[PDB]
Amino acid sequence: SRVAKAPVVVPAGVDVKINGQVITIKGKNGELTRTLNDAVEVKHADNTLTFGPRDGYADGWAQAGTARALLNSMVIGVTEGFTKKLQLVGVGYRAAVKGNVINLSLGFSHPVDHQLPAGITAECPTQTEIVLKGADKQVIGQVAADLRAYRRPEPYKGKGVRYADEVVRTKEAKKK
Amino acid sequence: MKVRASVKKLCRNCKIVKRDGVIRVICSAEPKHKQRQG
Amino acid sequence: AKKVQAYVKLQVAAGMANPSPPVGPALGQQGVNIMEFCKAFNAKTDSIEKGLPIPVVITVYADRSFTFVTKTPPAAVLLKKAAGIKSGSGKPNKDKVGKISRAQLQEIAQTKAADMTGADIEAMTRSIEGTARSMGLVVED
Amino acid sequence: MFTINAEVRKEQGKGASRRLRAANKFPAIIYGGKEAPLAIELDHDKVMNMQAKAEFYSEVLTIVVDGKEIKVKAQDVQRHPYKPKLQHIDFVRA
Amino acid sequence: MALNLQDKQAIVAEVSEVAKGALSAVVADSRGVTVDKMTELRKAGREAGVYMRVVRNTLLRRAVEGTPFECLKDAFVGPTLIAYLMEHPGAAARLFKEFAKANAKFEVKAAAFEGELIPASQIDRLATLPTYEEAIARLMATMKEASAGKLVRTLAAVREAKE
RNA sequence: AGCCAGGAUGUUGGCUUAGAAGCAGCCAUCAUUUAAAGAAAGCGUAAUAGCUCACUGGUCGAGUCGGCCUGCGCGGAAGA
Repeated sequence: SRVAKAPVVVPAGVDVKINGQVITIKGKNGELTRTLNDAVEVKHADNTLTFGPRDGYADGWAQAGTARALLNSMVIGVTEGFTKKLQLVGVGYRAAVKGNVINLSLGFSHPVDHQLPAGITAECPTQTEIVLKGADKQVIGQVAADLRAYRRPEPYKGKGVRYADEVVRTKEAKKK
Repeated sequence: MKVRASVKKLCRNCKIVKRDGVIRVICSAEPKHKQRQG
Repeated sequence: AKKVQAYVKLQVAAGMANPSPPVGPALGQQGVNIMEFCKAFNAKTDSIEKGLPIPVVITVYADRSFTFVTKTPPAAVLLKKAAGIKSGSGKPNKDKVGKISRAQLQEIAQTKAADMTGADIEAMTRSIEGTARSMGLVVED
Repeated sequence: MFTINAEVRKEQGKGASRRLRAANKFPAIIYGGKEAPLAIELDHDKVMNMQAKAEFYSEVLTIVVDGKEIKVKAQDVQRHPYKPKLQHIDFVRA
Repeated sequence: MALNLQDKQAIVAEVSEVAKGALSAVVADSRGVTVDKMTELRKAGREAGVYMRVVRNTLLRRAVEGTPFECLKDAFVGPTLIAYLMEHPGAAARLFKEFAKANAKFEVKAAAFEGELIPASQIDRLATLPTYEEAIARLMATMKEASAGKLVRTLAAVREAKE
């Protein structure tokens, strides 16, 4: 239903290596990328990718919508690639990136070097911001969550590693 | 959070999802509305 | 106009400008002096009379003092000088207190010329039609 | 609008009666006039709809036996002790 | 609200401002503020009034489909977000300016003035209307004929031709 | 359902009000501006607030909302 129904359209580029039940997309950037499916029969045909269920599967659609979804972010994956961005709040917090391993400093009694995964790179436009692009939505999302983890944002002064798409509650102390 | 025999959505931004065999309540506004088991 | 930059409205009476006991250190603190809020106020306040409410905006920038531009007063306070009793609410609609009709407060709905979102000169009469009912004052209209 | 059909009950006793409401049907009787009373079974979910409209007790009613129309009035209705469902309805050929 | 009984309402009722319509303007207001109603409604104070309405009814299917009162070429005239405006009393001048000299000052898009009824055409604003009751525009309009239009050239040979 | 916009003006409503200008408060909830905006939902004021809700417009375009009668399951559910 819906998201599933809705076609995916393979932009001018990406090859679409639909091999039986293993789909692979490669283009602009992004070292290919390919995932597996299950109760959804996908069809290339013309200039798009259609997603539907399969007889005898109550998962149908449900498994198909996530299908669309994934592939749809796989196209754009290699296409425009995927964004990111995080910003360190708090005096003494600093990012670095001196390779593909980010070196963070968060008020601990030690540095915190963090090695980037496979197809993911990052830059520190500022001593307190981190932008890491990649074609795999599922991994940038992670690497982000992971970096942040080292020092989430505490609800008092707000210090810590936040995104930008945050909200940061923040409240007052117990009165006197 | 708070584990009660009856979960119930209190707030308007309080959600109710079933992660695993467990019904829980995810209230985005107030953490105090975070609940498990039910 | 734009939206919001800096402005409020706290006062008791024009009979006594820049009150000392009332608001006190609560009459402007972001570019507002307390010994100057009586040199730009009474500059035109003493041009009509003293003893009626006078709220106003407070255009603030970052150049020492400030600048304001007030306008028509509330038609609720005019019930202590142009209507009846000294007070107002207190005894709401539990027993017919004072009583104002079609005649009274008539021209009090004529003082706010430019300040009346009631285009229809006639319809703009329905607006103040309540600035004398916040305490129960049946109209003999 | 009140028009409901049924079938001449082939049985009786609380037996058939409990088998009726069991299969989403229910007993009903039609008496009055110089005509001898008649046993009927109506489809519950249908008539449960009509009994809702406050009009079901005023504007005369009409029955259909093997397609023969009778028309009567909702004389007496037995409801269920604790659930919104019918038990049995009396009908008079008036 | 209400279905057809209410839908038909917003139609004819306001579509009367189309059959017997003075002027006509179609302006979208993406990102409109309250000043939007503190302007066309404010200028209604000491220079207008309840003689103007911009009832955002671009329901198209309601606004457009709801104009059997001859307004052809409009099967196109009713795109996306809209906020039609019409007049009953007064002339058919000014009005265009309330928009032309407002929306030109940011105040959200102005549908680039897609033009409306009266002559019944397309897009490309005019202004040969607001010049009305500004009769003095018909006064100097003679450019003194003999005078000015002369003292501007026939006597420009001295302050611009003696070399 | 998202997403895009607005939600004021009479009004700072007067009031037991130290100061309350919708919201610890009292009694009241009426009338314009409009497509819609309640003296009104919440966060929270030294107090205005900043900033978001009912409700209306736009985008998208086929279904969507919740009760009733029934069948089978989930949590509740810790011990030597």
